[PDB]
Amino acid sequence: NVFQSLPKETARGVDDLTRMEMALLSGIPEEIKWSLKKYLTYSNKAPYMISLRTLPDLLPLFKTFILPLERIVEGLNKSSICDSKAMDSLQMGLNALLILRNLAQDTDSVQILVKDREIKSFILFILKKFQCVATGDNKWQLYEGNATFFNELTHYTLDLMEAISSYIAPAMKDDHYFQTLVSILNYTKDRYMV
Amino acid sequence: PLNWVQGPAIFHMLTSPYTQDEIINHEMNFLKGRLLELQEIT
Amino acid sequence: NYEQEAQKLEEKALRFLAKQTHPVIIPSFASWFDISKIHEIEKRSNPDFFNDSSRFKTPKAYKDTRNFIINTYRLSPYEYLTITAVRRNVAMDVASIVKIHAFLEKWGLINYQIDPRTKPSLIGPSFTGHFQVVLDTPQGLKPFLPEFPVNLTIKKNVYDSAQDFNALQDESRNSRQI
Amino acid sequence: EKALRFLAKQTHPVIIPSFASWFDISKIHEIEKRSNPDFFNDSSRFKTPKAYKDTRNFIINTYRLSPYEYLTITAVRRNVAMDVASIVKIHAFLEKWGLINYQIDPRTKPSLIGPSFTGHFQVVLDTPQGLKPFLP
Amino acid sequence: ENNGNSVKKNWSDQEMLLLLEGIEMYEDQWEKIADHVGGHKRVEDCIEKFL
Amino acid sequence: NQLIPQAYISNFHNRLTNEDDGIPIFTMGNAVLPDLQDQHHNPFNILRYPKIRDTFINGKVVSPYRLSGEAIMIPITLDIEHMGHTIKDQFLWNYNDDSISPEEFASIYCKDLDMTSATLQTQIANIIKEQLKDLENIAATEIMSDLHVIINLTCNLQDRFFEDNFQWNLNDKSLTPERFATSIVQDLGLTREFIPLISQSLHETILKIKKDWVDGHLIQDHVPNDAAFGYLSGIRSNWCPRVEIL
Amino acid sequence: LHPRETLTHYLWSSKQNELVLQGDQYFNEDAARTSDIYSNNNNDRSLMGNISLLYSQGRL
Amino acid sequence: KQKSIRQKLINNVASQAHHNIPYLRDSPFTAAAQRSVQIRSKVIV
Amino acid sequence: TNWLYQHSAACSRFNSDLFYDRVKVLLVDQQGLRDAYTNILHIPESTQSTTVLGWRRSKNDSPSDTSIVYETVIHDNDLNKPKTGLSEIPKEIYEDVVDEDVLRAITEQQNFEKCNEY
Repeated sequence: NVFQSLPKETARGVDDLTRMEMALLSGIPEEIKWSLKKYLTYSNKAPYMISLRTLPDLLPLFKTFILPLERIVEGLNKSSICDSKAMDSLQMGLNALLILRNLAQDTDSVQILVKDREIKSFILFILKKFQCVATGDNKWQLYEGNATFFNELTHYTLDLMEAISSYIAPAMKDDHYFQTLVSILNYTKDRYMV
Repeated sequence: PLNWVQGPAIFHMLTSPYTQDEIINHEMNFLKGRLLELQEIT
Repeated sequence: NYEQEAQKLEEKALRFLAKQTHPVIIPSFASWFDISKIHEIEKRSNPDFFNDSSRFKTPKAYKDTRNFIINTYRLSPYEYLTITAVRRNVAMDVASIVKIHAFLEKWGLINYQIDPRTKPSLIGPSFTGHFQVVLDTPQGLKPFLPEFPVNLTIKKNVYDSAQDFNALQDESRNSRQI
Repeated sequence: EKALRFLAKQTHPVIIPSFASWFDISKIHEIEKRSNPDFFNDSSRFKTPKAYKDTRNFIINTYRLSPYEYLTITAVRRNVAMDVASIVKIHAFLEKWGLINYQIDPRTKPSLIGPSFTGHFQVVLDTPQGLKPFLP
Repeated sequence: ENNGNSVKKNWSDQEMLLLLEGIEMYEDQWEKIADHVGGHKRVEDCIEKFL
Repeated sequence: NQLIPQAYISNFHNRLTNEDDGIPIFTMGNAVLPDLQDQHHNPFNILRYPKIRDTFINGKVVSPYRLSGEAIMIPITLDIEHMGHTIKDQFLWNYNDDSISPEEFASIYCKDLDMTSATLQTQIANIIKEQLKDLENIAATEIMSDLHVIINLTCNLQDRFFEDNFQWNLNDKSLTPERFATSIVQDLGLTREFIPLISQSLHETILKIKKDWVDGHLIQDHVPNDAAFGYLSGIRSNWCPRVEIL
Repeated sequence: LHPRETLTHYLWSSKQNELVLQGDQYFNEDAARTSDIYSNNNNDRSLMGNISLLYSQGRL
Repeated sequence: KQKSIRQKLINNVASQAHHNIPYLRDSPFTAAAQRSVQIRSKVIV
Repeated sequence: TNWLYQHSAACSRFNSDLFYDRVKVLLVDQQGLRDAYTNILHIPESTQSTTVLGWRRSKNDSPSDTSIVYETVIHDNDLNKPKTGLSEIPKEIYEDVVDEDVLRAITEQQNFEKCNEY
């Protein structure tokens, strides 16, 4: 008689949003792989659900994948990725990049990304590393085996820069974003990038 | 504040290609297949 | 004597085993936990025992009431464990015992609301294998021996598939060969 | 002068391991002086080294009266007039080096009441697409 | 015969023909095939036997 | 199918008010439980035990409730009579910790009692906010100079009164009184319910010897009574604990 | 410059590319019409374990 | 009849081919392509 | 005289009496207890195998087999040396021990305590 009044909304375990949230919170990389695959699916299909305005404690959960990627860009001048595990942390940083790229076109999750003063320093580091190649600098001679990892990486960086450029509309005189991008504009042959 | 709400219909297609032109015809039928079922609720 | 003391230890280890009759379901994210050792997720979530700030907050006394809550939940799995049933038996402050009980309920290690009759089953790891947890000899069931590294398998158990592993069926369906 | 007749009459023979060969039944030396130094460096008017001497001699000699029984902390507290914060310090120290609880019956060591140990239990996972077993 | 058979994945010709009768009978409903074998065989084993 | 759910049974308030289980919270083979006996993997065999189908028939379905450098331990007594039955227990309180409010604890406490009357939650916490504020600077003392007092201790648990006598030095903090509470129960063979109650009745005894040191400042470190074997050489202990069944 | 961390990279990646190119071999015409895919291939383990999942969704 | 089931078995376990097979979902070209199809559109102004 | 023997024999009799008080009620009379707050059979921890070592992986003998063999096993090192822990002593304490073989004897029992894993 006590096993007929079960609540139907919780008879399946926990819900999928917490199941993705506890997956990144755990150290399980396949659950991290699964939840990031679900987060990118939900970013492309329903950005109102995982907006930073709705979920405020979603921004550091992606920062711990993208902030350790700066070393991989620093080591990208040579054959660095010998294993399938440093490749895996590289893919998790690139996966968390596109979820923040897809959620930066919502206009309520963008200012919260603007007020973070750490993504813009990461953006500047990627642009400065791209300024080694866009000028052709022998400083950080990009390894030719690591160019494809860097091509799609700077494609989503420009999309983040395109969305937050109106919030740094008080541009400075020596604006490092303005200075690098006019050096980048003298280099590419992509119609989309121009 | 908790609200146990139903999630949105996410267009997850069985065969998974990589070029976009094999997705839009099934996605346009998905948009017809989802908004018409959503219009009658209003 | 030696095989007799090995058989005497094995009989009294069978006498105190707490044989399993209910399966235990944990969520897929909370598989980082082990009974013997303290995980680093617990050392960053309840650090007051590991900071050694007060004398009443040690990693030993954390680990004791950690395993006490789970062992009193795993032996009565279908019953929702409460805080007041735990607080009357353990000697800690009310603030820290709420911290660990909420931490174990947040990860779903205790009090996991689920009905397993509405979910399918899988065969993830390999079929074959002689899966043995390696226990230690309980000090008290050791022989007297007034004056020998004998390991003994307590419970052998075969499972024709994972479906009888999840239902804890030990091919006892030959009796109920329906 | 008092423990000489007591050690001769009703004491069972001494069982002592190899790692406690530094131990001196007569006096103190640097191991006990650095392990629990509250009995030596004037922690109170109470914890004199002579009170440390009488208690560490009473603790080891009662175990000579019952070597196959665990000489517990509460039983020696019946006839040791010391702080219980100081009785535990000596009794854990001599048990640490295997003096007073080395070769006993393993079942007369007192253990706390409590629930059973669930480590050999069979656990299944709430995988988001099934109930696959937990087999590492 | 009406008695319960041996340990599974043996698939005697009574179990094989009663499986073969049901797919000619029903063409689906592997619950209705598994009891037609005798009910001591799982749904997950008859399809594993048929393929 | 044929699987029991992992939750939705909280038959605890009925065992709080079962009148055979020795619970002091409320007033108004041959084993009992198969925690050493297998059942050959048939769940109907657990219905033969009388305290288990008691939880299947009289059980309920619950919803799960969802939620500093030195701890100051203050034992808090809670004595509230409430519609015939009373509420009688004791618990320490980390006064330095404020992570849980006493109103949050009282809403937690009256849920496992299955009361949830919402005025017990006020009345429990108002007593807790009383007894924390009355003892806020009496358990934070800094006692030196080797007081070395003797302590008589009594513990009341369902006419099974425990009593001991021992010399306690409340100058060295090496011996935790909870650890001292555990060493008695391990050696005497008592149940786990005496682990909190001896420690909770000793911290109150400690803050009473702390009290006379800070309120009236009576030192009175004059011959803690012994039996001429240890500290004070009279001729060259006090007592031993016991659980008296009155 | 570095003979170490491009040959360890080579011995891993050429092993990885040997895995990826050898991921498509059990899907030929007469490789599936025979029964050396389903029978006794628990060393394979890849298919005939999904029948506990594909039937649970009605895929047959 | 078993041909139709084996048609429905092979074309259900192999039509994905990159969500369960680990060395294929940990390849560079597949993980980039599964990322590339999930790129949401850029909004103009 | 007859003070030091009479107190210590009373201590050994009380240690014998307290052992006879704790061994009967827990293990011999009803073989356990029962908690009042939760329906859990209480038990002494001395007969419970408190720790657990790693797993041991194997295979079943026949190829193309589906049988899962989950089991358990006890383990100890020689079952005769007790666990008087010298590993809970820092390495600086026993360095003014008067001998050198005792420093070996402390560390060997420490290494005996450190091979709890198999």
